[PDB]
Amino acid sequence: DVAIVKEGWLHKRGEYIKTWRPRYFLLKNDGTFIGYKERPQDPLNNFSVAQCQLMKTERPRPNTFIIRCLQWTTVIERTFHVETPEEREEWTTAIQTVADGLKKQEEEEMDASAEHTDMERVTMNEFEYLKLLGKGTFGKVILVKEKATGRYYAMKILKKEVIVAKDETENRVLQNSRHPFLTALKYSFQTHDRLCFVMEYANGGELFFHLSRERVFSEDRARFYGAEIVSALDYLHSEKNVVYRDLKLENLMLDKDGHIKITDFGLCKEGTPEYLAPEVLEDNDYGRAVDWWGLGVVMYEMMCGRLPFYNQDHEKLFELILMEEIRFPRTLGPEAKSLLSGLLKKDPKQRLGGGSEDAKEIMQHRFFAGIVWQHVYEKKLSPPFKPQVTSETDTRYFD
Amino acid sequence: QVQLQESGGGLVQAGGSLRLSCAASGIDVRIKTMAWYRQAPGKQRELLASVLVSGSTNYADPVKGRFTISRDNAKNTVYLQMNKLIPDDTAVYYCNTYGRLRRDVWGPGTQVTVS
Ligand SMILES: *Cc1ccc(CCNCc2ccc(-n3c(-c4cccnc4N)nc4ccc(-c5ccccc5)nc43)cc2)cc1O
Repeated sequence: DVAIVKEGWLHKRGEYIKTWRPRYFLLKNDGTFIGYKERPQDPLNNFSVAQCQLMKTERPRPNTFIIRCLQWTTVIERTFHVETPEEREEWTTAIQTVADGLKKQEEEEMDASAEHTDMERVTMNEFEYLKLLGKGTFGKVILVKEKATGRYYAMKILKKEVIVAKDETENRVLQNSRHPFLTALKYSFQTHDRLCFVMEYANGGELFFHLSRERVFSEDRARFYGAEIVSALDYLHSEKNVVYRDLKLENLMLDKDGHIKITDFGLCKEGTPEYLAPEVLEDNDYGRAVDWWGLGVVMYEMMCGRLPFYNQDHEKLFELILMEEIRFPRTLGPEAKSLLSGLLKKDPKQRLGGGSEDAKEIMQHRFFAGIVWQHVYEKKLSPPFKPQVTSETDTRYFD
Repeated sequence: QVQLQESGGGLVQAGGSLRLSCAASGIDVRIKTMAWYRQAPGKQRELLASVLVSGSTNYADPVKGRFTISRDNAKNTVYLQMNKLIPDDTAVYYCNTYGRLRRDVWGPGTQVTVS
């Protein structure tokens, strides 16, 4: 059993919309720090404060505090505000105290759980820089070539100081997910002032630009990609207890054989508004179901050739997402319609995958009948499209 | 002052013997896998011996039979007993727990030179 350590009202800055929203927050001794639209009447690692760095600031609002987290390879920040500096002090103190208690118990246990783990490869010059893939608040993602092997990777280069809080996340390659369609970490190293993550880069091209070229995917082809995405998100949800939050078509790549890769290239933005779930827009509470919304948008895009909700004006886009009922092309069939309307329920509690069953609900949906999920996981499904690359070093889809 | 402290070093003649002692101040060696290390003027730091919480011991090849790792829970101290010493054993010796090891935290070490 987990104990509420401290609870109360806080103003929370929106993570996409940047208004201030009063929310009722519980800090628990397992490290969870979670906000609610109302004091709940009765656990995702996304909400953990363990391993955080705590900042006190006075901009844009007085008495604000920032929790900053490295989650896998991405820096995440949550910003809060209270009325009085005395209140801020009690909150930051409770948060620190909970975390310290987590560190102190982890290290005692692992100190005894040590079995010739008491033993004592790569640097920047090993790599050729090729292409900026993204920039963000605290770093950048670049396409590199490993000079010794000719192999291509994405390298994520982050400012060491925003992550580490006077001490110091290097054996992370040992915590790799055992899932084929997630992006695996190959190396992680640090420089004097940077922390670098070298991760796989699929060379079968961007699904965004395969879909653009082809206009639409058949229901069978979208079934294939959807099944692979579902397998990966099921793994994240149930083996890692984390939500992705970032499912969009541009984050989907194909490997040389045609299997999905979900990318891990996100950097801090302190946008793609068309993929945001309604509860994320309203900064209501969110959990595993936000990923099933994204699945719904991505597969609507695959089978219909356009977004379920779009407007060039972001404000009417948000209203469409929040308010408008989904329309389908007339040539779409009823198993696809049922899946998509279920994944795009606006109420996360009514959405397919939004119950205790999580991904099993989707896995059991009519649209996926006949899919052998063990074969999906094992890459025994035969891809409907093989990209035009010779080996894992044919740069067809970059150059 | 939470810290690990090594002593017992000095000059020894090859084929000699020495007992190194690691005095823990603010830590409990009972609850922690303890280990011994050494580092020579150009080499990497070397895992030498570890004593599990159970008392199980294990050694790296260059040392088995010759050195013995021992925990003494009553004194909160660990020991390296070094016998049949070799010039290639000359180095600075450290003792550590798992947590301090991965955070690169070290006591002062003790120098052992043999020829
Ligand atoms: C503005 C804004 C808002 C919100 C976000 C969140 C973006 N997170 C993207 C994300 C989430 C999870 C992971 N992830 C993977 C993963 C996912 C997809 C593909 N490859 C891989 N490897 N694997 C893990 C393991 C652990 C964790 C983790 C999460 C939370 C806490 C602790 C650990 N996450 C992943 C990757 C990317 C971003 C933004 O900018």
